[PDB]
Amino acid sequence: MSQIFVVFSSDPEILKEIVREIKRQGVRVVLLYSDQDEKRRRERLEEFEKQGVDVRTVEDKEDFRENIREIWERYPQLDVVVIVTTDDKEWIKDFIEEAKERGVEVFVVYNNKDDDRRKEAQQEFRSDGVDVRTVSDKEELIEQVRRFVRKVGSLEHHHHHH
Repeated sequence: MSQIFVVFSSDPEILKEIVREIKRQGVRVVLLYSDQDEKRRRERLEEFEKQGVDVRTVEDKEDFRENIREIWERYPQLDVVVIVTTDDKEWIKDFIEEAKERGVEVFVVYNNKDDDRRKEAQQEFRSDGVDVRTVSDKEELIEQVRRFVRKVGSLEHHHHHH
């Protein structure tokens, strides 16, 4: 029943397009922003703050998983789309672990062109309630996000993955 949507992307220009769509659908967006400089980090995510976005800053893998606990403690409604600035399998992992401990279903959508290693990643992470979606484009990812709002905005409607 309870599903949460999460996106992993290395491209900030793709990330921004995902965020605006989420806002178009009248949905909340939890951006977990990771950058190599503190000053840069703020100047980057501030563009989202001023656009009405829920941005948390992350530096490490362990710092990532704790900001996820923020979400579980903030929004039981789960009408939130979480976005993380990376394509690392570690960061994909921690989100799944924390989620399983709360007994929630997670639909993961991440962008990375080499789908070959995505095949093993799917077999590795795809759990009972945790779904794995792989795309090599911006709009291919946008579709999954839009379809999310359309599935949760009425029922559970998990079955649609394609």
